[PDB]
Amino acid sequence: VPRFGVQTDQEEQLAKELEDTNKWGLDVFKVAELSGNRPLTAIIFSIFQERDLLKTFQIPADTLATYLLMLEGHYHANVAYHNSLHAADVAQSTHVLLATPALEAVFTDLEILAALFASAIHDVDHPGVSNQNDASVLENHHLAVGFKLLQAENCDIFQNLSAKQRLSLRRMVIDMVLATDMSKHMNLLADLKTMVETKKVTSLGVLLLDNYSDRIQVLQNLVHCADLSNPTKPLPLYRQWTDRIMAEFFQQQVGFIDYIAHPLWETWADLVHPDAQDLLDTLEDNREWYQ
Amino acid sequence: VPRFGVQTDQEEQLAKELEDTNKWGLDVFKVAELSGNRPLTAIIFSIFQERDLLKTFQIPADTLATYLLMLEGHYHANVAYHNSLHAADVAQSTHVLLATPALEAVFTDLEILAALFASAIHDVDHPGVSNQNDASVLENHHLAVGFKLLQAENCDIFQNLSAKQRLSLRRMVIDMVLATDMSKHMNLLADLKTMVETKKVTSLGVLLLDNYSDRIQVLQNLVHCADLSNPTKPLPLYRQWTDRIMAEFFQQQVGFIDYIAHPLWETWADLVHPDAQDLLDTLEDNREWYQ
Ligand SMILES: [Mg+2]
Ligand SMILES: [Mg+2]
Ligand SMILES: [Zn+2]
Ligand SMILES: [Zn+2]
Repeated sequence: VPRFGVQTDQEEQLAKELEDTNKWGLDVFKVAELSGNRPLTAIIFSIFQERDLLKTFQIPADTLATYLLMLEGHYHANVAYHNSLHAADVAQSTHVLLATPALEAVFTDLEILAALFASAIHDVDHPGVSNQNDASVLENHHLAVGFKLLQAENCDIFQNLSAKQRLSLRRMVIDMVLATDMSKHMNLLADLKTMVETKKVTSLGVLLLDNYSDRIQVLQNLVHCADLSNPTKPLPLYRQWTDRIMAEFFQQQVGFIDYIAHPLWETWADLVHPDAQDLLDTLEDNREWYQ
Repeated sequence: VPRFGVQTDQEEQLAKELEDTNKWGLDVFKVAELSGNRPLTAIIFSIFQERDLLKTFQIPADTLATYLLMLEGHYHANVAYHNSLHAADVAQSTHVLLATPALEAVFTDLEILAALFASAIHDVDHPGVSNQNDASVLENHHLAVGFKLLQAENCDIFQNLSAKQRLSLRRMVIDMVLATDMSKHMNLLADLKTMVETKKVTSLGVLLLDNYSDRIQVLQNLVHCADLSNPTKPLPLYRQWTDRIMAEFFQQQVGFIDYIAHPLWETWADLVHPDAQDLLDTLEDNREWYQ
C-alpha cells in the first residue's frame, strides 16, 4: 500500500504538499494533480495518519485504500463541482475545524472518525445540481452509497469497531450527512445560535459540551460549515471553486456571501472566538468585488 | 411616462449611468439600484431610445412601460441569478454585440427588435436551477410567458407591426430564446464554427449574410453569447454575477471558463475579428486564479 494509498510518479511533491494538511489554506487542487487525480484517497490517508486513526481503530491500511479508491470512484468526475475533489476539500476542512483550539479534547476519537467519514462520503454519486419524497432524498442516497461500499471485499474499514461503536458512528454519520442538506440550513443555524448564547467554557478557554445532544448539534454544524467553507478560503482557491460551481450550474435580498455564508460563519466564529476570525477576514476580503 | 419608464428619486444619476448603455462595461448593478430596482424596464427603454425603435415601429411609450413593468414583475426577485437583472444584462449585452463593427448594416430593424425582445424575456418566470418532455420545456415556458403578457391591457408593444412582421419576429424570437437552452450549446457552437470557416466579408470589412438561414444562426449564437457573457465582463462585475449564481446553486475535464465560455467566445471572436479581442483579453484575465 502506497504512502497515501495512491500510486503516483510525483509522490515526492505530493508528500510536501500534504505537509499543509493541517492548514486552512491547503492547495487541494495541487494535491489532486500530484495524486494522479485521486485527492480524496490521498487526503483521507494524510488526515487519518496525522490523527493516528488507523492504529486507534485498527483500520487495515490496505482495507482503507481499497474502500477509498472505490468511494472516490463513485463520485462523478464529469460533475464539475460535486466530485471527489469537493469531498476531499470538505474532509480536510472538517479536519482543521475539529482541531480548533476552542474544541480541544471535546470530541471522542469515534466522533472525530464519524465526522471525517461523513465528510468523505457526504456527496458520493451526486449527479449534478441540474440532474438532482422531500426528506433529504439525495443526502440519504449519499449515505446509502457510502455505506454499501463498506460491504465490498476488503472494504470494511470499521471491521474492528464494536457493535456498540458501529451503531453510534452510523447514527452520527447519518446526522452529519443529512446536515449538509441546504433545506436544513435555516434550522441548523438557529440551533447553532442557541449553542452560542448558552455557551460554556472552562478556565482553559475550551468549550464545554458534556451532553451528547449538544455535541451532535455542534458536529452537524461543523460539517455543514466545512461544506460551505469555499468563501473562507484564499481568493485563488475560492475562484477555482466558483468556476467549478458555475460549470455544474450550466451543465445541460440576494447573494451567496451576504445571505448564506456570512450569517453561518459569523455564528460559528462566535462559538469559537477568537479561533475563526481569520476566516471572517478572508470572507470579508472575498466579498470586496472591487478589491 | 418617466424618461426610462421607471419612477425614481435619483433619476439624475440613473441617466448618467445609462450613458454607458453602449458600453460592454456598463454597471448594471448600479442601474438596478438607481432605477428603484427596475433594471430591465430602464435598460430596455434606454436601448430602444438609443436605437430609435419606438419611432421605427410606432411603439407607444406608455405601452412599452406597462409591458416591461409587467414583464419585469414576472421574473422572481427571490431567485438569485435568474431574475430581471440577468435579463437586463443579457439585453444590454445583446445590444452591444449587435453594434459590433463587423455586423454593421447586416441586420434589419425587425431582426434587431426580435433579438432585444428575446433577450428581455429569455428567462422570465424562471424558478431557479434547483427548482427547474425533453425539448426545451423551460425555454418554451419563458416564451409562453413573454408572449402572453403582450395580451394584457395596453401591453401589445407590437400592435403597429404588420401580420407579416409579427409572424417573422415571433419565429425569430422563438429561435433565439430556444438557443439559450444549454442542451443546444454544442450544436450551436458547431454551426457557428461553420459560419466562421465559410465567412465572407465586404471590402469595408463587414460580414456578408445575404441568406436568412445564415442570419438566424448568427443571431441565435449572438443571444447565446450574451447569455454567457458574464466571464467577459470586468472582474468586479463577474464576481457579483458569480456570487448570485452560487446563491441560486445552493438555494434549497472541468471548468466553466475553460470548457464552456472559452470555446464559444473564441469562435465568436473569429467571426468578428478584431472586434471582440478585448472580451477574450478580459476572459483571460478572469481565468488567472492567482492574478
Ligand atoms: Mg451535498
Ligand atoms: Mg435560460
Ligand atoms: Zn457538499
Ligand atoms: Zn439566461
